[PDB]
Amino acid sequence: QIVERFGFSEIMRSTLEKDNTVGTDEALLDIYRKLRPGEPPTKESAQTL
Amino acid sequence: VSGAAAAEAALMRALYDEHAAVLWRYALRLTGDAAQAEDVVQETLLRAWQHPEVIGDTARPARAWLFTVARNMIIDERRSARFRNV
RNA sequence: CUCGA
DNA sequence: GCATCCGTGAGTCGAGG
DNA sequence: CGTGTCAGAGTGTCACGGATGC
Repeated sequence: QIVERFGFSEIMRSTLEKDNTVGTDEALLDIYRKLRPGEPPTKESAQTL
Repeated sequence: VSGAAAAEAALMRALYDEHAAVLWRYALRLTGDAAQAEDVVQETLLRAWQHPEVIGDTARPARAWLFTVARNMIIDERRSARFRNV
């Protein structure tokens, strides 16, 4: 659904490809560990904040 | 034996990883000084290491015992010595 | 904080 | 081997808060 | 003194050089 919305530009096709991690429960923990470091990352502790 | 004393240190290192960083943000709002919150965290977990009753029951919330110990330390720090000078 | 050359 | 990022600097004097 | 839910900061400079780093 991301490629469907941002497909008309080549600068967004280069973003999802250069991306490091994929997954709904994966990039949600990636945000948790950079925002509140030092805490255990739970799929539902990042879904909450 | 010697491996039994090392299990006590591996037990403390566990509660650090789940509660210390969350307890730090609690003391930070109560005091406002980040360097003071670290002082509250070390004193709180030091009393956890001295109270085996709080580390005994995992079926009882141990995180909450910390937030009230931190509350009592900050309200005691909030007495006479801080009153005049701060 | 606010102003004077 | 180089782009990044950190740390450095950014007029002088005076009056009242 | 004893302590057993959880509640959680400021954000409109920039030029310039060189050590720092993927």
